[PDB]
Amino acid sequence: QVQLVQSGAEVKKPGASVKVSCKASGFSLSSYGVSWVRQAPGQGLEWMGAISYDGITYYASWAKSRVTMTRDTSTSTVYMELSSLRSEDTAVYYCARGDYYDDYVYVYALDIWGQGTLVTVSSASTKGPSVFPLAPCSRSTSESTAALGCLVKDYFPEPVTVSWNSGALTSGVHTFPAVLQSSGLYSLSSVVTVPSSSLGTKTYTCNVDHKPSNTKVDKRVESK
Amino acid sequence: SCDVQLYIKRQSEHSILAGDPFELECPVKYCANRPHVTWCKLNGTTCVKLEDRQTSWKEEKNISFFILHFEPVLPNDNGSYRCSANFQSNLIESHSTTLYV
Amino acid sequence: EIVLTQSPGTLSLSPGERATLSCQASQSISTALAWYQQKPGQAPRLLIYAASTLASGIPDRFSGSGSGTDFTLTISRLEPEDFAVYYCQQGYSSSNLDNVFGGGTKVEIKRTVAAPSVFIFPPSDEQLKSGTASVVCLLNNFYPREAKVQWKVDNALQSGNSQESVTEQDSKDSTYSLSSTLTLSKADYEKHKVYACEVTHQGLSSPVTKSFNRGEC
Repeated sequence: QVQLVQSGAEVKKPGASVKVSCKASGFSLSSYGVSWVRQAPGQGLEWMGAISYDGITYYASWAKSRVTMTRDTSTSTVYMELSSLRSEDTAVYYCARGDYYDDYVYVYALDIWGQGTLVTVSSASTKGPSVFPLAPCSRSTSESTAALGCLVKDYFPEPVTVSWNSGALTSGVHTFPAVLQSSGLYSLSSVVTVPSSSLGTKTYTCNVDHKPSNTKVDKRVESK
Repeated sequence: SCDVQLYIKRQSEHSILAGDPFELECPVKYCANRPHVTWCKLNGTTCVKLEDRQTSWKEEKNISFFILHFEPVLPNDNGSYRCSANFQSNLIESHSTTLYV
Repeated sequence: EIVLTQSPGTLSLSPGERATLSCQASQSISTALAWYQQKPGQAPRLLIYAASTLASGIPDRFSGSGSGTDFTLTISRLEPEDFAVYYCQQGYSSSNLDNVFGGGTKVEIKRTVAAPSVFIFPPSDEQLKSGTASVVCLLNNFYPREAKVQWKVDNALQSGNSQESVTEQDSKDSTYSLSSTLTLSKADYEKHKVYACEVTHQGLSSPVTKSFNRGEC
C-alpha cells in the first residue's frame, strides 16, 4: 500500500555525520513533500525541515547549519544528513509525507509517517549489559505478595528487551524506561510481583536481549 | 478583516513562444492595506528572488492580482516560478507555476 | 515567528467523558492546522487536517474547530485507545522557524487515588565484586503520577546520586510504577549500615520508609 520505510538504527560518535533514508511506496515523490521530525527520549516533536513536491528545501532555524535534505525521484527515496553530531542529537528521526491537500493554497499536513529511525550519538562504544538480581534483604511473613527483579546495568546503545520465564510470566511485570548515566551507559530495572507462597516452589528468571551487542542473558532471581 | 492569501493553482502551466510578451499572475487576497508581494524562480532546492522587474497590481472584485511582466519573453526564462508574501514577519508562499518556452 | 502553544499540559479524564484540547498560534495561520495522536513507542498519527477535516479511517468522535490563532480538538466519547499524547502542527509557513509543532498535551485516565507498595532491593554479591553498589526502590501501582522518593544513608538524606524511571499508565488498572536507583562505590556502601527509601504519596496518610541494614541480609 501507501507506505514510508526508513533505514536501520545508527550509532554515532560526536562530530560525525548520519544519513537517514526514507523509501516511498504506493505513491509519487514528485507530487508530495517529505518532512523530517525528530523526538528525544520522553520529549516532544521537533521539526527539522522538509523538501516539498517542487524540490524546495526548508530547514528549522536551529538545523539550517548542519542539516541537508535530498530526494532521488527515480529511486523514490528521500534523505536527511545531519552533520557534526552532538550527544543532544540522540533521538528517533521520522520522515512524514506532506500532503498539500489544497489546490490553490500552499498548505500541508503529514498523513503517512515512517516507522522511525533511532540515531544514538555518544563517545561510548557497544557494550552488552551486566544483569544483577533484585531480591529484597527481607520480607514480612504476613505479606501475600513479594517483589523481585533484574538490574540491566551499563549497556550501550538502546534498546534491550526483558521478559520473565521466556514470556510466560507477564502479569505484574514492570519493565522501566532506561536511564542514561553520567558514564554514558544505559541502565534499567524490570520487576515482577508474585505470590510469596510461590517463592520456594516457583523459579523466576528474566531473559535479557541486547541485539546491538549480540547479548542474551538469563538471570535467575532467588529469595535469600 | 481577513488573512492575506496567495491563490496560484497547483500544476499551473503556460506554454509560450520566445519574442512574444507575457504577464504571469499571482492572485492575492487582502482585506487590510495591500500586502507586500514578491516573485522568485525555482533553482534546485531554493527559490531565487527576482530583482528589478516590471510588476503591476490589477484590482478586481473580491480578488486582486500581482503580475510579473515579460517584455518580451526570452528562451532563458523556461522554469517554475512562485510569488511570496512577507507581512506579519514571516514568508508565505504560493503554489509554483511552470513556464514552457 | 509562529509559535504554537498547547494547553493544558496534561488532562486527567475518565473514560466515556469529553476532552477539550487547546492550541493557540502567536500570529494567524488561517486553517493550516493539523492534529496528531501519538501512543507510546509508536509514530504520530494524523487525526484532523485543515483545522476541521477528518483524515483517512479516523473515527467521528474526533472533531476539530477554529481559524487564525484559536484551535480546538474535541474527543466527545473518550475510549481507552484515545489515552495518548496529542500535537498540533501548522502547515501555514516554513521559513525561519524553530518548530511547526506545539508542545503537546497528554490525555491520561482519572481514577481513584492508589497508594504504592514500596519495596527495597539491596545490591547483589555479583555487582559488589565489581566495586559498585546499586540500591533500588520500587513504588508499585500508584495513582496519581506524583510521588516523592527520598534516599537516606544512616538517616542522612542523599542528593544527586540517584535516578528514577516511571512506567506508562497500566492498561488494566491505570496506575504508574516507579523505580529509583541509588548508586555508590563498594567503599562508600561499606562505610554505612542503614539504607532506606522514604516515600510520600497522596494515597499515603504518612510517608512510608522501607529499609535494610547492610550485611544483615
